[PDB]
Amino acid sequence: VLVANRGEIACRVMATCRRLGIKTVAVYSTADEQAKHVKVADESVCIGPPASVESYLCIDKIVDACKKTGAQAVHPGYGFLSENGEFQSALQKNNIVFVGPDAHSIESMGDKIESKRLAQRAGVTCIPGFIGEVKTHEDLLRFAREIGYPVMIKASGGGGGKGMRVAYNDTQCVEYYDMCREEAKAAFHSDKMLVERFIDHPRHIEIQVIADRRGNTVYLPERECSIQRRNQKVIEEAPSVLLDATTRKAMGEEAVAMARAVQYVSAGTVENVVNPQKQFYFLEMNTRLQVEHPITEEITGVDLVEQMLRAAADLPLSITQDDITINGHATECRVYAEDPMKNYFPSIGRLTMYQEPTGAGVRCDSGIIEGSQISVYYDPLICKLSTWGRDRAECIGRMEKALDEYVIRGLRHNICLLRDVVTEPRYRSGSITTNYLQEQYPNGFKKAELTAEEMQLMYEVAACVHLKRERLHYTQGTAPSERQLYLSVGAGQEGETPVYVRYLDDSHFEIGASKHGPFRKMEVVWKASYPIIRVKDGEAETVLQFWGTNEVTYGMQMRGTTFDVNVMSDLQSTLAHFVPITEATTNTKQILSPMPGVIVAIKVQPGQMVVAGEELLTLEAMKMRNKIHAQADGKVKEVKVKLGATVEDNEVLVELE
Amino acid sequence: PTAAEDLRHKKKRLTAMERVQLFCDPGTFRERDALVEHECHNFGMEKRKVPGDGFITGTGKVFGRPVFLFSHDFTVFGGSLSRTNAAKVVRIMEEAAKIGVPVIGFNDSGGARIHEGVDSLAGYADIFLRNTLFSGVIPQISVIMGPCAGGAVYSPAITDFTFMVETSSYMFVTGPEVVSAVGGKLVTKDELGGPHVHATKSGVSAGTFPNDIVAMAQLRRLYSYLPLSNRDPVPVLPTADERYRDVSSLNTVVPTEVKEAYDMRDVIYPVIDHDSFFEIQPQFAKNIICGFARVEGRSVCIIANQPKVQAGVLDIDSSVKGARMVRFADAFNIPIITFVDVPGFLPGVQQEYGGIIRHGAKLLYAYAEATVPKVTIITRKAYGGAYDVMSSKHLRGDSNYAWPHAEIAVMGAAGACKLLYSKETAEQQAQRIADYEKTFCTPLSAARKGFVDAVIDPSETRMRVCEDLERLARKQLQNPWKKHGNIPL
Ligand SMILES: O=CCCCC[C@@H]1SC[C@@H]2NC(=O)N[C@@H]21
Repeated sequence: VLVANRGEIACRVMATCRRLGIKTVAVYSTADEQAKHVKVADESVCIGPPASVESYLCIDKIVDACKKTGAQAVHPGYGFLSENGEFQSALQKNNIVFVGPDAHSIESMGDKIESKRLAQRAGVTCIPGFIGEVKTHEDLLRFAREIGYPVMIKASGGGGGKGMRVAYNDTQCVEYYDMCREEAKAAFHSDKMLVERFIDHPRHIEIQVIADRRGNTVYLPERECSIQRRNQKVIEEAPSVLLDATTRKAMGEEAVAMARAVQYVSAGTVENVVNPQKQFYFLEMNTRLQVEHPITEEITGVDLVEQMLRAAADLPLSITQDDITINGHATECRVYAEDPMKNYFPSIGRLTMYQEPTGAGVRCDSGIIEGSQISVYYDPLICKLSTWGRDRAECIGRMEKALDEYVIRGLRHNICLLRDVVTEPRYRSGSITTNYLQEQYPNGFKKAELTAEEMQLMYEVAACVHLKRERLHYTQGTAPSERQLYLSVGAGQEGETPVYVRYLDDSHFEIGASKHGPFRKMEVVWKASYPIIRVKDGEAETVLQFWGTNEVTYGMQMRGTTFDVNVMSDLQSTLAHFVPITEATTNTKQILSPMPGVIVAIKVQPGQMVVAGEELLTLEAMKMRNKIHAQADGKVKEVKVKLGATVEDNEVLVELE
Repeated sequence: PTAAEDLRHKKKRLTAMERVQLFCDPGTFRERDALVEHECHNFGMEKRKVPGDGFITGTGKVFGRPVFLFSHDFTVFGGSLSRTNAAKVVRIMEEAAKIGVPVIGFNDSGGARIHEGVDSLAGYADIFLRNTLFSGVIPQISVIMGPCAGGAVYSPAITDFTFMVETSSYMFVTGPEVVSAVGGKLVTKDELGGPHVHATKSGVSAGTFPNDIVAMAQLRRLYSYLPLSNRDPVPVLPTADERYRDVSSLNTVVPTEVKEAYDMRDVIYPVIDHDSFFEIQPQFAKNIICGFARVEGRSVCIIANQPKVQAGVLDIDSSVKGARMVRFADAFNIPIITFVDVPGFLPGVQQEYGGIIRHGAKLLYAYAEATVPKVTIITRKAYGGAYDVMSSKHLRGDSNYAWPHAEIAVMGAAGACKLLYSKETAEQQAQRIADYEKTFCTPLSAARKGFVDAVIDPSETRMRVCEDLERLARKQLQNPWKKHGNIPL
């Protein structure tokens, strides 16, 4: 079989075949000649230029290419043009298997409209509210009391969240209807309002579904997709805390009942919104192969890929709802190349200087091997880290530990945000909401700080590392074994903390306050000039990272955050006070081209916003295109140098004001 | 007790003794001479004698290995040299010539001492002669912590490496007063000879540091690389890194387009051991990189082009930089590893008006004269005389390697097509340039001739380099008998 995706899922598929003993083929674009899925595959064929359209999206190339492998079936994947009719039609022109759902169900359910029809076909507890215009305030109050809901005032013709106000009491109902009619009459030319059961605070619970072309339909355990930034989810978890069998059993039964309704074959997944009063709302249903199943597979072992490919041959499944159980729970997170602390700045075109994944009792699905890069015109996802567990505390701690052991170098990421979110006591309380993120991050993003004991431990580990790397340079036995260091982070030596060290063995020290002070005998295990640093005092265990140094300042990472600790002796400490600290030039002015050349491409527009790290234009000289970018600034005021202006000579190409 | 140094620190500056204490080991400095006077007897100098006479000379010890050093003192007479100051320095250099030990000096002198007359010139001449004679015998490093003017500037110049401190140091031959007197332009001391000027414009300073503390901390690290003398072998340090570490990221560094640029450090860093690069002259002639690095625990010399800056084109400044680095590396038996990516020489009238012919020959002379083991890797391209200059196999090179997408040709395809068909029918571009580039802009022809040993996968570079550098440990080559060469100055 041949896949249709070029991400982690492709690798997953070419991995499921291992046990299924199925030879696999994987196509690629020109830029992806070095992707892992190309080498993992048994066969590879090029699909032209790497721009999205020609790459994979070029059905004609793809369907035509499906004539040499011999494979009797070809996976549709989950992204790009997966589950598409124009594609399903073409594949049934050449009479080949789709390894996916049937057309009628797909167009009946994935369609934007008429989904409410199928929803109300059997009702299935669809959105509740007075189905019609509320012409009077009396009707609005009466229908609000009917269910005593937060009103969910929404315009009949309005969409996207415009014309919506949340009413909690009758006076609020009247005032918000007065505002809503005024807003909607001006904005959408419709005064027709509707009132529905608004949700106190949503959790966005999701229910998984599987089926088959013969029978033995099964309901998979539900999942969580509460956390969501810009309508994109981050953290997922299958057995949500607010789970009662009274609801859940009916959820599975109703999902299976809806399944046969449209004769769905390859079930996508069911979407719900759940309030603390344990309701459910079948709508916004999915018909795509969601790849958040690893979590469910961790709590079940139900290999969705194997079962769906088995059903693609008109055979029933190998599992029934009778044996499906729960053996704990799993947590999954997504690693993006999106720089959060810097206003969510995108960082692309950077191959991995060097990276190593966490592999301690955890699972990681990724398509980015060492020496791989991310283009602008693709998904900036790095890895899909998922860890098995049985208890919240157990599963989370694992994630905590596994986050710190993920070495990524060569480009930014959002691991700090994931770490801070997981460590927050609100997240460990047990329950969350969908507005959780912006509720806990009002102004931008700011990572939480360190407690006193954590900073002390970081100091101790830094001193141990300094001594261990110092002993390497000495010759033969003429080496020291004890010092007294003065650690102080910050440019002003904030909190000078005297530290000792003794190095009793290769990976054991006798850290103390100073000489003639009680000693603790911690342990540090670190390979010289490497990232990972495992330190264990008593039971507590920590993992820190070592970035680099200039022999007075150490670049060490603590809880997914970079710091610069200063490790200096008595003389250096007493002398660093008497050192000039000059301030570098802070110039917000025009930028000039360093060398002569020709401008062939421009990226930014005249007199608009500019952010740090953004490419601006590209000169070509002596057969070579450079690319001077914007180091750092907010905006510009200038006149653009036109295309093909072979002038340069250190002119003012862009002027920053 | 912190007497007499409060006046110094109040100006945000350190003292000579404090610098010496910071450089060496905690308790291994033994000051040599401390009670010496100037015995001048002129211009009312018979009084105000000083015990130290403005110099601190000792022995010290760094990383368990011996050293010699001296430091000027700015408080006493402004650091001026004399018939008596220079005697201590001469004695130290002579002793460090008998024993195979290097010398490091921290310059702070304000100029010559006028009250001694021509005795200051005598001392300067003796120091110059010692530097000239002992260059190439023991490594010499110089750091400039404060003002350095007059004719005293020449002795740091002859030394192998000169470093500078950022805020409070400068160096030049003639002061701005004379410049105003003759030309009439008002230029400040920093605008004339500041650390930035010598870092970027003149190319004299080999580096710049932000503070004295950082200067000492990194000077120790630099010292950890050098061999002790001319006859001593290259130092080898223990290291947990191993030649079997996987480097497969090199397969993707070179883009598939011939007009796109990349950073050569992405090729340099994987091959060498982790966090073991010490760049030399980082802000001058950025199209070429030179420095020191370790390969399997032994120090080597690195010289590579960079297509990031000016398409990696050789030039005057790059030629001088590479020539000096190669000469120093060969003088002390240090292996050389080079990475080649050059389209040719920089074209321009200013270049010929500035003597490209002289300067470009220096790098070729340095590469041909060298007798240390050499390893060369051609990543993408090498054209014209630039291929010859950058350690080609014919210049007694030990082992040469190429990557599968390399190109070695006489010149670009356009010029060859033009010269090979004078008045051939128009549109000849499309069906001739492509064919010529396909047939002869590839390493197959150069491999057929025997100019590259083998064509290797980019993932095997570390393995090959470690193997070759281990095997070549005991090469013995000698040049014909000469009093000395005649390099194109
Ligand atoms: O084709 C016309 C210009 C080609 C220049 C190619 C580079 S620029 C500097 C160097 N000198 C040459 O002759 N070729 C290279």
